[PDB]
Amino acid sequence: FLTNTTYDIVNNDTIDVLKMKLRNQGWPFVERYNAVEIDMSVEPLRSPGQVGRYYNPFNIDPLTKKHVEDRLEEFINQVQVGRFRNASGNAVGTTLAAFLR
Amino acid sequence: ANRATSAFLDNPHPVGVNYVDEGSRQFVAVAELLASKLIDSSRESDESNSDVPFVQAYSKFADDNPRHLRVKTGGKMANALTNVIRSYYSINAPAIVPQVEIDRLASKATVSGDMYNSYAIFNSVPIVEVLSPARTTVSIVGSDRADVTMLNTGAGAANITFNFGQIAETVILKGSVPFQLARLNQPMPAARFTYKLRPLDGPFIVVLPVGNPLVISATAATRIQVPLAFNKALVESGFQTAMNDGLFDIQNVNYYSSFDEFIISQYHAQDGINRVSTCVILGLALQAYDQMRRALPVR
Amino acid sequence: ANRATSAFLDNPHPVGVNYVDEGSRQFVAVAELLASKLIDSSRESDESNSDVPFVQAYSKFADDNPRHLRVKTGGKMANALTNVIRSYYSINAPAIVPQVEIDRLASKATVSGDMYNSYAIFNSVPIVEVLSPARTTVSIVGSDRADVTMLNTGAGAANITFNFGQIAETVILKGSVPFQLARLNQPMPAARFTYKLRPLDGPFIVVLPVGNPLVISATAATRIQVPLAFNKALVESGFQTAMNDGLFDIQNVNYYSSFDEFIISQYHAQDGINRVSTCVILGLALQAYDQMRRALPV
Amino acid sequence: ANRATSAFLDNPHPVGVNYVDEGSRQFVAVAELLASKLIDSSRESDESNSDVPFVQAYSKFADDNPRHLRVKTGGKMANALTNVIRSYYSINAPAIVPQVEIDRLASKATVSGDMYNSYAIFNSVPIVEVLSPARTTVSIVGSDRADVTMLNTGAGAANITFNFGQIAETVILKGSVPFQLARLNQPMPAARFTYKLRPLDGPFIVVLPVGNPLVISATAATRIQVPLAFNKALVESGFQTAMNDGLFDIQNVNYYSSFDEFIISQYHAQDGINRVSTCVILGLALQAYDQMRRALPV
Amino acid sequence: ANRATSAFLDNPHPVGVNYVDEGSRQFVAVAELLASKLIDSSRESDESNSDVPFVQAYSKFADDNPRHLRVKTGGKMANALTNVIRSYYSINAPAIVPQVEIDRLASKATVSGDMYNSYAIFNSVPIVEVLSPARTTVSIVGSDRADVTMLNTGAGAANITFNFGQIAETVILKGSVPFQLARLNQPMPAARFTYKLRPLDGPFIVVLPVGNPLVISATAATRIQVPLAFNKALVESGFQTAMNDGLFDIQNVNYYSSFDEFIISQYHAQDGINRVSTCVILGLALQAYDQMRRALPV
Amino acid sequence: MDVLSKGSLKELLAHLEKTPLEEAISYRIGTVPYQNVLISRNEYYNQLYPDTTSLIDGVSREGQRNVNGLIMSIISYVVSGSGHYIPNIGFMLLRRSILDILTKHDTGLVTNNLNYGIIARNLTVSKMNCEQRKRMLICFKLLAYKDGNQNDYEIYLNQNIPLKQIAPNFIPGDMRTVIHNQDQLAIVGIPAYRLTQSTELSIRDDNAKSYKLGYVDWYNSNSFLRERSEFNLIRLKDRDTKYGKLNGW
Repeated sequence: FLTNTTYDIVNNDTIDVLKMKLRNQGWPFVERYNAVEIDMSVEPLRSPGQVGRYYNPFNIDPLTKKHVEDRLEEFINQVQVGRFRNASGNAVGTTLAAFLR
Repeated sequence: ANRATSAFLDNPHPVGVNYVDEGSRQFVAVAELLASKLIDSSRESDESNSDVPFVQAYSKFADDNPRHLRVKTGGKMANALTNVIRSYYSINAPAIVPQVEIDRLASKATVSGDMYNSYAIFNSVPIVEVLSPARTTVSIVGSDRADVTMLNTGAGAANITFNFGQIAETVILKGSVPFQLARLNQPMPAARFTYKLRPLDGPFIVVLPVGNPLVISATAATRIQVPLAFNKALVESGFQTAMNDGLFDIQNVNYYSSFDEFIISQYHAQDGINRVSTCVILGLALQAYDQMRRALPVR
Repeated sequence: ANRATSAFLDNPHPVGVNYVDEGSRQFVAVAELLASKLIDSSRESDESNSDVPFVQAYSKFADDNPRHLRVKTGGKMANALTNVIRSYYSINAPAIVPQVEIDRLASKATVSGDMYNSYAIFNSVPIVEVLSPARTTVSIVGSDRADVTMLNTGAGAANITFNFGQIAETVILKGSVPFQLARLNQPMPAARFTYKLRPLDGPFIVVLPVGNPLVISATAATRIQVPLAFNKALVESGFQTAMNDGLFDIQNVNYYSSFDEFIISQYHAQDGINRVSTCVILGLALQAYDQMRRALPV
Repeated sequence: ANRATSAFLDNPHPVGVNYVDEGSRQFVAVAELLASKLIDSSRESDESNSDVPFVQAYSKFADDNPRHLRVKTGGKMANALTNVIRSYYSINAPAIVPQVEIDRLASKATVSGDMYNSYAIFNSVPIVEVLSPARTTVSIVGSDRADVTMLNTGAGAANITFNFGQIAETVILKGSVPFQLARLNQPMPAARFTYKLRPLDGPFIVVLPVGNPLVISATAATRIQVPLAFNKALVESGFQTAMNDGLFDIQNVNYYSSFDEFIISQYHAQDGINRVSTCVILGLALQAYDQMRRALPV
Repeated sequence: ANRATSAFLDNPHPVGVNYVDEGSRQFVAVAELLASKLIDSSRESDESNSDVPFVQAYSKFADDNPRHLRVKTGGKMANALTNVIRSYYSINAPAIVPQVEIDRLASKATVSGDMYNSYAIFNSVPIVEVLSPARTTVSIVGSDRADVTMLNTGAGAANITFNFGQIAETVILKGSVPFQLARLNQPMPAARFTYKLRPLDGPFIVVLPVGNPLVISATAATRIQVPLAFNKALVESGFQTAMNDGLFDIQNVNYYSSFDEFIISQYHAQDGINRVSTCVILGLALQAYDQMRRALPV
Repeated sequence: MDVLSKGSLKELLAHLEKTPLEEAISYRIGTVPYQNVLISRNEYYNQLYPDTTSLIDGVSREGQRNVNGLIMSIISYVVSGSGHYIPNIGFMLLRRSILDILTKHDTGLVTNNLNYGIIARNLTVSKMNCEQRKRMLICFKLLAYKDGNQNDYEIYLNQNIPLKQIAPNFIPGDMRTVIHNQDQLAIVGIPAYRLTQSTELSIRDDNAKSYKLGYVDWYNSNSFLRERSEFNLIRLKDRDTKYGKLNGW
């Protein structure tokens, strides 16, 4: 969508090659973010207790009370001012940025 | 001439050359962080009269839920930490921990493997050599405080040469009676009780008069780069624990009374700059070991 | 007659007479409090993945936001704290930081300047003098644990006088072999391995029999009023760092193996009470120096 | 007869044969490009009053975000760059960087991997041999400018044979007093101060009159193919930094004052044409090492 | 015996003690940044026909608009930089620049003003002492490269002691002929052309056989902490300009051929740790002086 | 881990075709192979537990620089998951696949002098389990076919009765034999029994259980490839095919 290519052209490209193509065009969201494990305990009551762990939803760290990526605000501003399909698209960066916020 | 040297400086055995990369350094830091949570949870269990905080922390440390009738030892994490500690001490100790196990355990908690963030002060006194004339006797005892007893039986005053090495930063010399000390080819000063010395200044000459023996007490301080989580009290307690459990019982190795003696002895050997890096990781590992065993005891 | 004395008690140098007012005491108290948070913010930052706790702690301490590609010295607080430690040690050291700068840095936190609320135990042994007869040899080694080796080559037994001063609260005497000790003009008791004495009781007489030498090991405990934040482990580490960093290097000063030797020596000087008051403020500043320098090594 | 030779031309140790493929050559060039960006990121940070330029530069170089309280060492790229420098110097130095790690780092940026795009001029003067008769003494001092001192103690004038090798392009000879120099069979010209010679022309004969000693100063220029980004100022700084850091501390190797001496000595050794190719990659690796370590001193 | 020493290490004069605070160091850093923009503005004014880049650069530097018929002198900043440079060289030079002027000029740009970000390598060789027997002659020439000429007229081989100080990190010795070198009281190895030594190892003994003279060429590398903007080429050029412009003519000051040997000579004096801090600030001031004077001559 | 998971001859040879030699070689110093050592097993005993280190442990060891060490490093990678420390082999050899080294003359490595009995003894064939011995015998057959030493391979099997019974049946030049083969060569896999997070006494058993527990985590990790759910997202070149043939077979 953003680099003006087709699936067949980029079929054999690796992840690092794909990351370079998007980053040069101005797209920063090219990384997976690990979730934060939240430790959980069930009080015993009649039965013996259980201890478990689960991922905090939406990749939000409870300690920082924010998303794991510390450059998210800078990344969204980068998309807002970016130009992606100048010849065949209009306001792609602004529309995508508004959705991200 | 007669030569006397400190006992703990003699023949430092080579340290291990394994588990010193970034991945292994992360595993040791992770183990230390998780061991601290284990000891705090056990305190919380005592105050809350509930085993939930301790079971909660033991599961993260050992990847297993504690079950009755089975002894709590720390799981696979304890097995890796104990065997890695042995490898750090001596090069003759085997390396038996796979790389897959180190990588898995290092991913349990997020932490840096940096071992040069901060510094610590070590008080072992390096006396590399004391050279004395024929008619004099010199005896050196002690490591934290070194007492050098000198007796002169000759007709005239004798000169004793003191070599404190090049690694220690400052050395403070206190005498039972006032005495004269000066550097090589320097006029002797008036008799004084105390001397503050820089070991890099060179060999030091002490005038030993004929008569009652003169005893010189030496204290030294040196700076070694350590991680911020380093705690000297915890490291020393772990060193004695590792000795009692017999993890340091390896062939052709030298035994030290304290971790302060061990790190200074390795520093003064050849290629000591490379040895001291391995010793720092061992100290952090011993801190994790000390906290792990105190949380999970065996009679 | 021969006289033997402890080495660390000899010739205590005069201490500084500046930065002992209420505003200056507040500055040291503020520095210790803000430096402690600096060392704790480093641990909390490592536990999480954010440098925010350290940035807040450093910004308060250094009055400047931390930046990469900079040494992170510590700002004006680090400079002011370093200079006051120099002034405390000796009266010869100049007083550089102005009183206006001290007051401005003291307003960063609201803490009391009281330095004598709590107490601490110091274990240096003050053997002021040991008087021995003609045919006896006496040697004193050590400060934390003082070992006195005495040998009698005379025909008969000799009496040796021990003077421990008047500041120490208790002194425990342990011998290699059981020995007899009693106060002046008092009967000697049966031989005992250990003695507990109050130095204020008076000079003590030890019977030295003819034969193998007798070694007496002395341990003492003196209580000194200090702030509640006082920590002996942190103070001693800062003392070594202070000497290693070369801010105690002034003409005509005496050097010591530890802060404990420094404070007991000043207590036994002429104006002991006044000297100790300044040294306690130096101890708290050294405690702040240790915590600040371990977080920000330059 | 006596033989005199330059000190730096004696026994060039073998150089490494690893990390010389196209994939590893891209890694060195990529490391140089990214290490440069760290240096310029410092200036851009001052202009913008923000650390954003440095964060982008360091994140690309190290693959982790910069964090306070963590010593910035450069990440995996710095470790790989240090080890390949070790392997280039000596053939016995182990190669411990996996190829998959080299390929991953080389993909961080796109660069021209050609190490023969450009050339550089090297100033070390090769004096392979100076042949002198029995009654004359010859001494050679210097590498950038070689001063050859010859003294004639015999009765008659002597002929001294100079051999400048075959690699050097031009050699300029200057004398304290005018002297005569010619080829092997060419007639002697009138005495003059300076001579310009082609080393491939042949051995050169210099007449040495009896009397005061004659000193000849030699200057040479050599052309070696190098990548276009090559900078002699940065390579020399990196060479000194690597020697001090102990990167070259390995048994059975030679040591040189400058990278100029090292590359010329290997050129004149057996199999010199394929040795200088490895030394050029070492120079670009040392250029990256200098820039990276100055930005991130450890 | 006989003793020889390097000429440039003899009698280093005291340096100034003014303008060494944090604010003054910020002024030196600001001047370097703004002076660099003046030189860069000329090239930008060539790519684009406009003179806007130079007018902007000069207006920030001199606080006035450049005029066609008026000489461009640099304004108040040029006068402050020249007078501040004089103060660093000697303690007898007056300090006449008001602090309120220094603080005002330091606010023109936001720079770290920090002096210990990075390092640099200095090539002066500190031959502190060469001790020779009675029947030998030793001569030392050169500072960047030192050639020591030794001749033995005695009956047997002579031992010569070399002392390189404790500051330098590495010293490389190359001889005209192979020679023997070892530490004090150590067995002597086989003769070889080059030696790599650590000056802290100790005094070095050289065997001098009877016969033809032996010349040892010495090169040393020393690491000194400097700002990240430090550039050795600009500092050396600025050092020569200041000497020609008369900034360094004060009574009872030593003179040096290069800034390299000036900083090394001060480093080998007593309290050399403190002297180098002042000298580094002088280097950045000289770097600013060179760029400003080349852009605005006279 | 990935090499230990392969359970059929077709998968094992396919993995070796795509795996370079540098994966077999390890760049960690390790320790000397044959030593009587005392290790710590606190779950079972208070005293130190004697054991002997070996080359088929899961931890890297120091290896001889000769060709014998290179082949012995390849087999240890196949049967134990880790290789040995043989540095400075060279770019040309390290970039080749493991199958190319074992089967092709164009690599430039000469291995016709190798003795299968000495290699087996140095690898401690007595300590190997059934799957480990089958995997090593596959390596021997590929080497024998490369060097034209088929007769020597058969005689070595005749001397060792247990090895003959478990010897895999495939011709190293024909792909039809590999497809038909049904021998189970998996060392790690999904366990039918109860697998617990408990230590083992010996070095080999403890290191093997680490791979077994790691494989379970790898199986549920995002790195694992689930053919049933994501077959279309796989690239066509490396997609599973019924008519899959090794080059030259």
